[PDB]
Amino acid sequence: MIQRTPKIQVYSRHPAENGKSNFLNCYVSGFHPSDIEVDLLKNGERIEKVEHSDLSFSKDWSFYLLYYTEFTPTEKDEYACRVNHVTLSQPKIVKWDRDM
Amino acid sequence: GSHSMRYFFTSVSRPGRGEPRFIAVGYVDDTQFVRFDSDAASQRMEPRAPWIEQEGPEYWDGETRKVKAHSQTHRVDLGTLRGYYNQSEAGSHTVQRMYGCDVGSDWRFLRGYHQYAYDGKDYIALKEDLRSWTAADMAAQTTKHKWEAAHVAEQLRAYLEGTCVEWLRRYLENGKETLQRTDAPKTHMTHHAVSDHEATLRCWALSFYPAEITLTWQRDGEDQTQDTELVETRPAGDGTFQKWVAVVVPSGQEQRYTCHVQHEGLPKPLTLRW
Amino acid sequence: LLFNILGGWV
Repeated sequence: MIQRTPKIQVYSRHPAENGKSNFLNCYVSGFHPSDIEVDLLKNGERIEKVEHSDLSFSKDWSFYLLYYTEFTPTEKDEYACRVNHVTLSQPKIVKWDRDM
Repeated sequence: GSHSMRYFFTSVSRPGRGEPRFIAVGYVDDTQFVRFDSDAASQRMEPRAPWIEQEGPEYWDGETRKVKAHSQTHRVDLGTLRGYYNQSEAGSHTVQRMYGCDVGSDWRFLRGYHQYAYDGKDYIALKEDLRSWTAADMAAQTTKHKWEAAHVAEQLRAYLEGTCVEWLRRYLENGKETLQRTDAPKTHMTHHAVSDHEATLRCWALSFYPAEITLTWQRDGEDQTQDTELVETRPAGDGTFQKWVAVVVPSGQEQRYTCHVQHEGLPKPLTLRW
Repeated sequence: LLFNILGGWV
């Protein structure tokens, strides 16, 4: 069984400005098999309302999904994406570094 | 620019509870326009773009009909393939199928493709000229004979060279506001020094469509693509795309490193500096 | 438009 580790990107739909509604994306790709758990985190807690794209896949057969949710970026609030998958022995959390 | 139509199919066996999970999605270029999910309640092909929602019931009956049959086929392949490799029925296994067509700027047929994968690796593919199959291993080789005997390649070729191309043009026309747009990247730069003797320059491309792009750093105008750090083009989640490239640069020398941007939506390629 | 797949089992 060839299995592939997901690469994870957390970013916001537009350039973020404290105070105004927006959308936060967790884009996971390059993974195999397809079962994957994605939680978007607000201050270490898990947001209840989160939709995803329709499972699809790249030229190399590895899958990719987009998990997104509107949020309002204050200046203090911490945002991250947590992903577990069969190739990850330990959940991976990637932090939303706005000023990347 | 050039265009394409692609169908992507995935079927995942569930060892213990019957029916496989099956997800089918159709794309024109980077824009998803139809979907089927065997877990959803409608059990029909559903629209995902406005310019497909005008197609009548004949379309939706046909598209549900043919997407059901794709489902049933993969569901029987799952069992077959398990036999071919002699796997137990306790594991979960995946078949994926991808096919479609490409046209040029004059919407003229450029090429067809149709490939099939088992557990995330090539199983069997239609060759470039669309008359012959390439088989990954012994199992595929037996599938090659089946499909040669059923003239599957002949059916696909007629599909890919006519039907596929013809409906792509219809889609391209019906949805021309959106499918035929170019949005230029709104670009920009951000600077950052880790300590205070080397610096990281990130060059951003945002809100662009279509998704193809070139984002590169050059040294002294000479192409330096090894000390660079790029990400894959991601979806902004609204139908446009994002990408950035970054370089490490010894503080005080940035002026001979510039950003190079090409994209369909720009009248001329952009350059950047800090 | 999907391919009209008929008896295309592996």
